[PDB]
Amino acid sequence: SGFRKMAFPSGKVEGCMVQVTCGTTTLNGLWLDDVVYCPRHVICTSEDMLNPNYEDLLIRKSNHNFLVQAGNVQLRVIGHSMQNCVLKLKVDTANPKTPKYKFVRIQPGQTFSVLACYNGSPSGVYQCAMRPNFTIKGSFLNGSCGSVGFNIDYDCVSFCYMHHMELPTGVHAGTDLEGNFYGPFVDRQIAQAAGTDTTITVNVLAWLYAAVINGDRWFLNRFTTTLNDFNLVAMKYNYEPLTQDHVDILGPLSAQTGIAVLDMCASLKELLQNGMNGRTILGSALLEDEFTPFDVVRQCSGVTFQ
Amino acid sequence: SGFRKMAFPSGKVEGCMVQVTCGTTTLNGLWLDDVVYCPRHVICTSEDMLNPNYEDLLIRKSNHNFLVQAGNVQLRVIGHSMQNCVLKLKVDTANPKTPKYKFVRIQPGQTFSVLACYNGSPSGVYQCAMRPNFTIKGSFLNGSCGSVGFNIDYDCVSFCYMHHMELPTGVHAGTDLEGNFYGPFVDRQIAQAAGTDTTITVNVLAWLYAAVINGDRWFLNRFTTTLNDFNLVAMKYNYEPLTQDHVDILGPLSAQTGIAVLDMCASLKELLQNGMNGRTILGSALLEDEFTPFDVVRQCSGVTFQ
Repeated sequence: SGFRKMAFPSGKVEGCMVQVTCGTTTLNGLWLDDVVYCPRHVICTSEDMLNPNYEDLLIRKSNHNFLVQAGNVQLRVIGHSMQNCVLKLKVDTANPKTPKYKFVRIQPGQTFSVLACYNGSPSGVYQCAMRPNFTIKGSFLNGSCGSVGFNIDYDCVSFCYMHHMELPTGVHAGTDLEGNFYGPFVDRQIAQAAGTDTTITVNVLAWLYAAVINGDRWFLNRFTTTLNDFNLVAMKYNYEPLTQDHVDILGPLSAQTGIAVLDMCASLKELLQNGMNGRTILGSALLEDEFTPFDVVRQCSGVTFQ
Repeated sequence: SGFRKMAFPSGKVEGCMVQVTCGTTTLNGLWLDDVVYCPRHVICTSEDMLNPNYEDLLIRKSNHNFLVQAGNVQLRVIGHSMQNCVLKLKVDTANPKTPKYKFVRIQPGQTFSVLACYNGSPSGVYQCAMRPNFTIKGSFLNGSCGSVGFNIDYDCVSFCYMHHMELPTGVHAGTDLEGNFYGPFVDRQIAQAAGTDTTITVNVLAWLYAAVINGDRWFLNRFTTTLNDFNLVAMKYNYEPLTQDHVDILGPLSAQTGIAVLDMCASLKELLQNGMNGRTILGSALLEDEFTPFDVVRQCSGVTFQ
């Protein structure tokens, strides 16, 4: 039992973390087969970030400029290509440690693991959620650009995130591995407003089921509410509106606990309206929304890999 | 920027995680060189846990009984030894993936990363702290015995925890890798009193420094207090008493922010007495004590390993 924020095992991804330097700006890259993926603003300086012409800037770049390091193996970069905001450096040798990998675009509210690296070296792994406004609340210093987010299923590593820049607001934005940004952000260092952020309701219910499985049960009332009536209260407190698809995916936790999804919604109504009254849930005084229904199931059943 | 609870990259440890079975009781083990470390109550049944004679039970065990699995490799167990609550198995093959590793006993208040495994396969990694009463609040289902906790410095993996059993109370207990328990616990499934738990004060100050480094500054008062006057207030709210060694190790965070440690203590005193008044710190309504000063330094400067 017990319930912690769990991150995927990071071994498969460490073997792909390289350092890429182009001039005086050095950030991380992801080395799969004979290609190294990194953010295209590696070819900018601080002063180039205001209004970069990435097409012309890349044209001034030569393969010799791209210092790619693997631990301290130096890789002869033999090509450069621009796919959206991502720079694919063709290299001499294929990475012998290449895992089975997919390139996946995720949805707001889904969670992934982030391997934080600086100068091509991994320093930490942590779980985070793609907020509904497509930002992440992250741990990225200057030089953790190119750090990737991934999920793990069976033998396959599912790459979904690459970090590019910190926003003025202190939040982070990035792309899929085809280089398309999540959200309305771009790779310039300019004023960039994120959306009004909302709370991932379906994650919150799944976290409440997790708390019932782990003993914390004080928030259970003998109420119930309609889905359409629950949303009236959801909007008011800036919660994402619950759908029937969100109810359906909560089914399995509703089965394990014998608490109908709407019953659990009725407790959340009580929670949004009355607060926590000084109590906690799994040792937290706020409602947590960084666990998917899938994550809780994998933690209350022991889902493994390999 | 941003400040998340981070775990060490788990690659070095994933490669030593095996499955160990003895009858119908199966848990995880740690394969370093030609020895596999696992908790000795693997040689027990459910009914053996009440009052086990581990010496006589092991004598009744033969190497043919110990089913060790590494991925899909079956390992010849060729010997058995009892070091305290840990059973050291000889095997045919040295682990080709053996990292640089240490066997370290840690102190209360220090933190480590745990690679959670079930049936010998790694499933998750998370950061956690050894409480002052020598328990951990962890994510351990049934079959997560033998899962280890570790720190990483430079190239070296510092093994400090093996999990053994869930207490009645819902918290977990374990040993160092020489098999001596942390805290007064034993590997019997009996009523076991935990200590009165305290909040790791020096961890809380380091997390407060982390908050100023990341912009959250509302809790800074222009007050101050003495170390002995702060400790009077520490006792009342069940905080560990701050020592001068604790002040000294906050020195570097005190330097980066220009807020004297006693000044930060005076902010925390005010925090204990009046609460948070509906505000948060790094997006949390409770005081966090699962970060050492060393952890905050490693995240506010970007310390790596490689």
